[PDB]
Order: sequence, then structure tokens, then C-alpha cells
Amino acid sequence: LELLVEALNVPAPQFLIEVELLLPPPDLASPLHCGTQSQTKHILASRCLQTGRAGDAAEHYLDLLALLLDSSEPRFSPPPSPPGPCMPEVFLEAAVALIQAGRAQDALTLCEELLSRTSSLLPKMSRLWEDELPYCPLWVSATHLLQGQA
Amino acid sequence: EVGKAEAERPARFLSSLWERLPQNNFLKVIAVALLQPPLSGEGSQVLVHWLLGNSEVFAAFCRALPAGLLTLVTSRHPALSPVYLGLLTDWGQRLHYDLQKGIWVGTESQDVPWEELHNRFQSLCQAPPPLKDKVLTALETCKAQDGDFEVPGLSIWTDLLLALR
Repeated sequence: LELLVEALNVPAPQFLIEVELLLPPPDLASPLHCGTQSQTKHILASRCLQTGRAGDAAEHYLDLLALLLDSSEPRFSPPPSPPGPCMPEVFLEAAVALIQAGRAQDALTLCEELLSRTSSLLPKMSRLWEDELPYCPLWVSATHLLQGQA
Repeated sequence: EVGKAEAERPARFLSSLWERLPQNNFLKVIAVALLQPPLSGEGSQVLVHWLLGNSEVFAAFCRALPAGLLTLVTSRHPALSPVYLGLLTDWGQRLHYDLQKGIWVGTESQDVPWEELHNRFQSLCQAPPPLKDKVLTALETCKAQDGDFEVPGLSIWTDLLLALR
């Protein structure tokens, strides 16, 4: 998978009917669907993290996150697609890896960065005063879980 | 009459009254008697000493009435304030918070609700300044005692302080 990452780093149409023209787009069930660098590097870190190579996992994740956010200038490096995990589920995977490293002052500059960008979204919790009806998605409640264990 | 007579102590008279007649009426009245201005405050000054003498009736007194009544009782007689806050202070601590319903509740049928307790401290805060500081500090000192948390789920006393704004 480390080789695959480096491979996907590097990048003529005939006026004739070649075979390519008639081949279908690969599915996701195929062996020929190969994601993007970003979508892959996520493979590596996820699969690294079910084993217990937290240290390795952590490096990999930061590098994922570096790619995604820091890209304003270069070609777009994208997130893992919505059959995969959603972009805030990725900040959580980053944090769980960082805790099992013992980088806990980092597992907090993660949980804080995340709720500082998405404040405008988060519920105002004035239901706290007025005491099922209000709405908070599981990734918030989870960012408070891992802010905590840190 | 009995004060001037000095034959028996008024304590005896009042204790016997309390035992003989309907208690719900009686308490309410005494309540109202502590508030009438003097007419010939010997009356009020006898009944406060009677009440501090019998805690157990004062436990049913403070429990049975509505809030504003006992609050203006306090701004009149500073002698009842620290004991009354004592009563609830100990009524607060004997609940437990369930996370399913985000509410304090008591174990037994006779344990004061969150709403009646909220009510009574509600009234004591909307009062004169010589009781506001007293109730405020009695809650802050019981907050610190029970972990100085800054979230609900945790301290009955944090719940209150918060609920006031």
C-alpha cells in the first residue's frame, strides 16, 4: 500500500475504434477500481489501525489530513467517497490513532480544530436550560468522547 | 394574655394546639401571624423560639406552604434563614439524576420535586439583598463541596446556579 501511494503520485486518442471505447467503467466490486492517492492513503491508515500500528497509523493519518486541507494551490486531492467514511469520521480516526500513540496534546489540537470550523453547525444546547426533539449528529457527541479520553 | 399571665410557658400552649387541631390550617395561620405588625412584636418573638424549639413541625411547616410566604417570613426574621436553607440543602442532596429523562428525581414518594425546590430557591433569589448573598453563598459553598463542575448531569447545585440565567 505504501508503494501504491507513491505510484498514484505520477500521472493518445486515435480517430479509430479501439477496445477502450467499448469497455464499461469499472464498478466498485471489480478488482480494477483503484481510488485516488487520498482515497488510498486512507486505506493504508485504516488497515494499519485495525492491526495496532498506532505510530505508523498516526503518521499516515496526518499525511492524509495534510493533503486534504492544505491543498488550495495544487490539483485537488479529494476525500474518501460517501460509500467510505464522511470527512468528520476521518478526524475521529486521526484522533483514535493519536491516543493509542500517546500524542494526547495532538489528539486535542484535532478535536478543537474540528469543532472550531463547524461551530456554526453544532446545536446551541439551550435545550440544556429548557429541561429527543433537538438534533446533534453522532460525530459531535464522539468529538466530546475523544476530547475526554485525551 | 398568656405572655403577661406567665403561669405556663407559651411553648406548652402552642405544642398542645399543634397536637389537638387541624395542622394544615394552623401552620398557614402562624405563618400569617409572624407578618402582622405589632398592635398593643412579642407574638412573633414567642412563635420563632417555639419553632426553633420544635424542628420536626418546622420540617412540615417549610414543606407545606408556598414559596413567597416563607420568603417574606425570612426578610422579616433573619433568625429562620440559615435553618430553612439547611432544610432544602439536605433535600437537594437526597435525589439522583437519570440520563434518560434529563431531570433530578427522588427515590421515595414524599421527596420534594425538582420543580418545588427550584420554586423555593426561585423565590429566595427574587427577594431583598440581605437574603440574596446568603442563599447565593450557601449554594456556591455546597457546589465547591460536591465538585466544582460546570455542567449538568453532575451537581444538583450546578443545575440551580445555571437555571437562574
